[PDB]
Amino acid sequence: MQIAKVRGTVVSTQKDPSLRGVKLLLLQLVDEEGNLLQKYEVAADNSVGAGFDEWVLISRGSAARQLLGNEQRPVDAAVVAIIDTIHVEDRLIYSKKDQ
Amino acid sequence: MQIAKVRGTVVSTQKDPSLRGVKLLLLQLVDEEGNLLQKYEVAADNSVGAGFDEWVLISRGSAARQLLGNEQRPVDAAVVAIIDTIHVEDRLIYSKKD
Amino acid sequence: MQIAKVRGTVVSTQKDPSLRGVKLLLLQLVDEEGNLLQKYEVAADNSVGAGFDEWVLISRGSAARQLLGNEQRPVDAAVVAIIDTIHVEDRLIYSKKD
Amino acid sequence: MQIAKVRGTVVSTQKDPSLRGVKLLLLQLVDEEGNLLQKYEVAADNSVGAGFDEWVLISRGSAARQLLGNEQRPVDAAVVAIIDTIHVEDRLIYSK
Amino acid sequence: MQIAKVRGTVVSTQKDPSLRGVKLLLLQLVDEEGNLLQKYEVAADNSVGAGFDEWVLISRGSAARQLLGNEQRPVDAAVVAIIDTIHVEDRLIYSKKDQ
Repeated sequence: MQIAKVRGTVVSTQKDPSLRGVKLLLLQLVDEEGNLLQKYEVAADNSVGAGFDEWVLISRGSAARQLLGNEQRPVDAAVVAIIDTIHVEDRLIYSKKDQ
Repeated sequence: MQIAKVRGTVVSTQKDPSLRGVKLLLLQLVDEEGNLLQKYEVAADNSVGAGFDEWVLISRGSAARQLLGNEQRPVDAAVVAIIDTIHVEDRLIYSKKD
Repeated sequence: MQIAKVRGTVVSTQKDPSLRGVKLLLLQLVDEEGNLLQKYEVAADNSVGAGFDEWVLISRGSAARQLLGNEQRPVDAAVVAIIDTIHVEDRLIYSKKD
Repeated sequence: MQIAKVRGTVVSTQKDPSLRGVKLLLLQLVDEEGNLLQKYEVAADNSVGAGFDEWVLISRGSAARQLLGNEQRPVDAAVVAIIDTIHVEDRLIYSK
Repeated sequence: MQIAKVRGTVVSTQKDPSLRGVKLLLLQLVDEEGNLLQKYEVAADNSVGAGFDEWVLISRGSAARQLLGNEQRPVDAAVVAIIDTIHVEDRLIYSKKDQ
């Protein structure tokens, strides 16, 4: 899974019927050291419910279809978790309460 | 999924019979601001009706086969949606209207 | 799917029994603007039978296994189409005729 | 599969229910000499139980769901092994 | 599929049971001309048994699970062929025979 930051939402009304109801989020990718990149993607978030500027984990490929309801939906990226902390050794790469 | 723009159309006559009557569009990926990137998919667009230079969403890999009728087709990219708006922190960065 | 150019054949005598009879082509990938890349893929072509220097559409991943006979073969790339023409808005970048 | 080093822990309290109790590790890929690269995966690690600095093998995509228990989990990276050695034959590029 | 060269063997004693008895090779990816890249990966080979310096074809993703007995194993890369030659127009750029 990749780490990304929730930046916003993508609204579509003309779309495949299997995507009806599916919330789509615009995410900004994070690199290994915790820097934001100028790379973005759109992921479904029908199961986790992440809010603005939270860090989340994205699962890509058929993994995204294991979330309930997604099995026969055409999603190749899904929000699977909201990150609270990323420990490195015993020092915090990331912490939600701070940022 | 990736935001893209319809930039072209590929015509083939000699092809797998599963692709008879499936329009083949060249979809070039865009950055967050709609600038074209050096990445593309030739992607199936059967059920949404993407036209010239609108923003669309593409799904890739086995997700492409989840669209109606694509189940047994050798497609690895599909247009799944036409974008109406994109907001970032509730500020509008894209609206199809304009 | 990606656009690519057939740039030769790969011959194997020692391979998994599943790949027996599967013709494998060395394909050079093509970018969005029609330029060849220094970047080569090996793809099954048991179905469309594409010739030397022809441009083709490649499907990757399990998509490649949807073609006749490929269902239980370890193929992750397959020729799905021979390209006659490619356009951009309304500009020829590739024509099999020309 | 890719060789990687365990570089961190990722902790989540809000997540898809199929991820409850799944250990999430930050894994940074390495080249053939063990130099860390600028690519990573957050990977599930319930099977193997790798510890910090250890070299591990990661399988990606639907392979990650083949570990017992991961079958219907939305995971696209998993630790499948801890590397002891890598023979470049009589020449040894790793030994743990 | 990718062209690679067998550069070594990966040995592991602590691993998922689904991987016991599975031979793992370290493979160096190659581009066109035959030039090794400084880009390596680890693939299963319990069905071809390629040796050192052999050029092989690698299948990735779920294709790798189509080999006999890889079906419920976490393998995303497998050796599927030993490449005899690579014929180009009327040239021919590789051949076991010579190397």
